[PDB]
This record gives sequence, structure tokens and C-alpha cells, in this order.
Amino acid sequence: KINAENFECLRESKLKRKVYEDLVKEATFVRVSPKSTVCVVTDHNSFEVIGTSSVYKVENFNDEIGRDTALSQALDSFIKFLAYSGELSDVLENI
Amino acid sequence: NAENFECLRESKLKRKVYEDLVKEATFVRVSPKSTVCVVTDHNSFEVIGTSSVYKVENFNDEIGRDTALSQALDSFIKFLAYSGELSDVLENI
Amino acid sequence: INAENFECLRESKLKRKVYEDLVKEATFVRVSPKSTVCVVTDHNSFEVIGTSSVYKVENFNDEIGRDTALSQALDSFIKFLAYSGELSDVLEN
Amino acid sequence: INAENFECLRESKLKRKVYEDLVKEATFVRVSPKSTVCVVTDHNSFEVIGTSSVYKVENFNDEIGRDTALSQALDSFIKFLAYSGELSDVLENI
Ligand SMILES: Nc1nc2c(ncn2[C@@H]2O[C@@H]3COP(=O)(O)O[C@H]4[C@@H](O)[C@H](n5cnc6c(N)ncnc65)O[C@@H]4COP(=O)(O)O[C@H]3[C@H]2O)c(=O)[nH]1
Ligand SMILES: Nc1nc2c(ncn2[C@@H]2O[C@@H]3COP(=O)(O)O[C@H]4[C@@H](O)[C@H](n5cnc6c(N)ncnc65)O[C@@H]4COP(=O)(O)O[C@H]3[C@H]2O)c(=O)[nH]1
Ligand SMILES: Nc1nc2c(ncn2[C@@H]2O[C@@H]3COP(=O)(O)O[C@H]4[C@@H](O)[C@H](n5cnc6c(N)ncnc65)O[C@@H]4COP(=O)(O)O[C@H]3[C@H]2O)c(=O)[nH]1
Ligand SMILES: Nc1nc2c(ncn2[C@@H]2O[C@@H]3COP(=O)(O)O[C@H]4[C@@H](O)[C@H](n5cnc6c(N)ncnc65)O[C@@H]4COP(=O)(O)O[C@H]3[C@H]2O)c(=O)[nH]1
Repeated sequence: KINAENFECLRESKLKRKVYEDLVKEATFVRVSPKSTVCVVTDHNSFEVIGTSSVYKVENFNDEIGRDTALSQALDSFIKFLAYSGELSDVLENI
Repeated sequence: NAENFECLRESKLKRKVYEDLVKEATFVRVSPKSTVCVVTDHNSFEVIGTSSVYKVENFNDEIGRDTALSQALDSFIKFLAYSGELSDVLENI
Repeated sequence: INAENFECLRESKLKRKVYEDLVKEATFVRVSPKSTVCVVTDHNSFEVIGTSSVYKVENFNDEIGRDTALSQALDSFIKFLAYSGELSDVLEN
Repeated sequence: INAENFECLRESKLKRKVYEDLVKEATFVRVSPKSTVCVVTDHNSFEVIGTSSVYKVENFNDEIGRDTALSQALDSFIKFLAYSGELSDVLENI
């Protein structure tokens, strides 16, 4: 995973940024189609959390925005898992 | 109550999750076409499943609940895979 | 109700435009102690569902729960507008 | 890819009818040790994504991973077909 300063969703969300730096072990991005980017985030147990993005106009495709949008959805689902285990409370106390 | 749902009678896995790990499963008809199932665990964490019939004139309360519960248990299995408790269910068949 | 009541509509002119012109009805239901369901209806009665779930049940707020569920409901609705091509009509106006 | 290779199409007349009449292309990418991604495109190049993640990575199987991901992708496509009313045309042919 690269530095959190690269992703606009991490700069505007304290919660997502904290989850990204502390609880994300690896983060991979793949362009699977002309319009869609897939982001897979893993925790320390290598559990995979998936997020996707799909640009409406394929001629406006941009790797950075696609990765940032896919990562943002991936962290939305990760926060659901952190709420299930209760470890979300640990993240909230550390902001 | 598990006997009343066809998705549980046909799935040993979802029936085992329902009988042992589901605290409550409530159902609400939220619109002419859609039913919402709210599955909660013993820690009161809520898992939401929905269903929507294509033709509104075909709406059946029982089918809507069974479909939304099956979708809700699909999502709950994801949470069980995250915590590792899914292999406890797969251990007990 | 009127679009100005929702914060996500005041902060997003795309979602406000879709809500004002392409949404027939937007109803909300509290389905559980923590979750709120929003059912968005287009002029052909097709149903788009969005949900929200507050982490701390003692922090439940009706307005925030409705606003969050509506915003996610409009995210899914935009996908349907991109499928039919009506998203291009919204982006022009 | 021919529809006979997918178990989800051999078990669902609805999904197999959608795959052959309304699906232009469906590609598969293994994006991680556990997850497979399927990208279904219609004849207007609109993309519908479906994913599958095996619980035990040692049991990863390419066939099951693709079949599960395609079955998930087609479930989402049916929602788009219900929105445009095009699902009624599929029901005419099954
Ligand atoms: N399943 C599916 N959904 C689609 C498709 N085309 C558009 N959508 C949906 O419409 C929303 C708005 O599209 P937009 O292109 O006008 O704005 C896009 C676009 O402005 C930007 N974006 C995302 N990926 C991008 C990318 N790869 N390049 C440039 N911009 C991108 O993020 C915004 C929202 O991404 P999104 O994936 O969450 O939502 C899409 C997406 O959910 C599609 O072909 N298939
Ligand atoms: N977001 C959204 N999705 C819709 C809508 N209308 C249909 N869909 C989707 O089409 C799929 C197939 O609908 P079907 O009516 O032809 O078969 C339905 C229907 O035969 C049955 N079913 C579900 N709820 C029912 C109900 N309340 N009454 C009777 N039958 C019901 O389960 C099947 C699959 O439900 P589903 O929610 O998983 O998938 C829907 C659903 O995802 C809709 O208005 N909004
Ligand atoms: N399936 C499920 N997901 C949950 C549950 N509890 C939390 N989540 C997830 O974590 C987020 C809650 O964190 P937060 O409560 O601190 O911020 C919440 C909360 O600050 C606010 N919010 C939403 N509904 C609210 C409500 N009814 N009352 C007060 N605040 C609310 O919106 C934010 C994001 O809601 P969300 O639905 O998108 O994401 C949930 C949700 O995806 C849960 O019990 N079940
Ligand atoms: N977001 C996320 N979800 C996960 C992860 N690991 C498991 N899950 C979920 O648990 C469900 C049941 O896993 P299973 O491995 O015991 O059965 C799997 C498995 O028996 C089979 N399957 C799917 N992909 C496979 C594959 N690539 N190889 C072998 N079997 C596969 O399909 C079943 C259901 O797939 P699924 O993706 O819809 O649901 C998963 C999945 O939603 C994970 O790491 N991340």
C-alpha cells in the first residue's frame, strides 16, 4: 500500500485514513475493464475486502480517480467488518 | 422457527447459522414490492437483506421473507468469514 | 418531501437534480434499533433501496439516518441512470 | 465463453437466457489469492461486476471461482433488466 496522501478519500475522512494506515496490510488495484477499477484491501489476517468503481464516460478514464473511488468503497465495507468485531471502537478512540 | 423458511430447509449451512448464531430475524414490508429482513447476532450487530418482486401483483408475504432472509444470511456469512467463526459452523456441518 | 430538507441533496447538485426530476417518491422506515431503510421510487415504480446503520445505538438520530440512507439509495439509482443512459440527460441539465 | 461451461447457467434458464441474448462479453480476473472478479458487458458496453471469495485459499478452484463470480454478476444484471423492463422480454423466451 502507498502513502495515504495519494488518496483523496483518505484526506477527507479521518476514520478511513486511520483504518488504512493501521488495519490495512496490503492494498492492490487492478483495471479489469475499460471502465472499472477493482481495489482489494487485506487486514493482518489476509481477509480480503473488495471495492470497485466504474466511470460513466470511458474516454474520461483516469487511473488515479478510479483507484481512489474503488479504495473508498472498499474501506466502507471494511468499516462494516470493524463494526461487527467491535474493533471499530479501537479506531474511534485513536483519532 | 427455522422450519418455516424454505431457504433454511434447503441449506444446512444457513440453517446452522440461523439456529446457533442468529439472535433475532425481523421482517418489514417497506414498499409495494420490497421486503427487508434484519438479522441480528448475539451482540446485536445488524445484517440487512432485501428482496423485490418484479411484478407487484405477485407479491407474497412468505416468499418475500424467505428471499430477504436468504440474502441476509449470505451477508452474515461474510461477517462470519471475517471473524473466523464461519469455520466453527463448517466444523459442525 | 422537499429536496432542501436533506443535507446530501444540498451538498450534491447531481443528487438533488435526480431527486427533483427523476424520483417519484422517497419513503423511510426504521427497520431496527440501528438501521434505517430508504426506498426511492422512479416514475415507473421501480424500487431502489438504500440503508444506513449507526454504530452506537444510543446515538440514533432520525434525520441523520434518513439522510445517509437516501444518499446511498441515490448512489444505486445513479447506476440505473447510467444503464439506461438517462444519466446523460441529467448531466446536461 | 460458451454457456455450457458454467454450472450457474446450466441450472438457471433465466440466467442462461440472459447470458446468450443480452450479455456481449464476460471476462474473469483473479485479483487476489482468494477473490475472482467477473465483468459482464451488455451490447451497449455497460459493465456489471460480480465477485467471489473462497473462504479457504488452499481450496481455490478457477472453475468454481468464475462460476460463482458470474452468477453474482448476473444477479446484478437482472436488477438492471428489471429497471428498464427488459426482464419482461427475457421472460417471454423461457
Ligand atoms: N455497474 C456499473 N456502474 C456504472 C457504470 N458507469 C457508471 N456507473 C455508476 O455512475 C456513477 C457515476 O459515474 P460518473 O462517471 O459520472 O462519476 C465517477 C467519476 O466522476 C469518478 N470516477 C470513478 N472512476 C473513475 C475513473 N476510472 N476515471 C475517471 N473518473 C472516475 O467517480 C465518480 C463516481 O464513481 P462511481 O463508480 O462510484 O459511480 C458511478 C457508477 O456507480 C457501469 O458501466 N457499470
Ligand atoms: N433494486 C430493485 N430490484 C428489483 C426490483 N424488481 C425486481 N428486482 C430484482 O429482479 C430479481 C428477480 O425478480 P423476480 O420477481 O422475477 O423473482 C423473485 C421472485 O420470484 C421472488 N420473490 C422475491 N420477493 C417476492 C415477493 N415479495 N413476492 C413474491 N415473490 C418474491 O424471488 C425472486 C428473486 O427475488 P430477488 O429480490 O432476489 O431478485 C429480484 C430483484 O433483485 C426493484 O423494483 N428494485
Ligand atoms: N450491516 C451493519 N453495518 C454497520 C452496523 N453498525 C455500523 N455499521 C457500519 O459503520 C458505519 C457506522 O459508523 P458511524 O455510526 O460512526 O457513522 C454513521 C453515523 O455517523 C451516521 N449515521 C448513519 N445513520 C445514523 C443514525 N440512524 N443515527 C445517527 N447517525 C447515523 O452516518 C454515518 C455512516 O453510516 P453508514 O451506514 O454509512 O455506515 C455505517 C455501517 O456501514 C451494523 O450494525 N450492521
Ligand atoms: N469480502 C470477503 N468475503 C469472503 C472472504 N472469504 C469468504 N468470504 C465469503 O464466505 C462465503 C462462503 O465462502 P466459502 O468458501 O465457504 O464457499 C464458497 C466456495 O465454496 C465457492 N467458491 C467461490 N469462489 C471459489 C473459488 N475461487 N474456489 C473454490 N471455491 C469457491 O462459492 C462459495 C460461496 O462463494 P462466495 O464468494 O459467494 O461467498 C463467500 C464469501 O462471501 C474474504 O476474504 N473477503
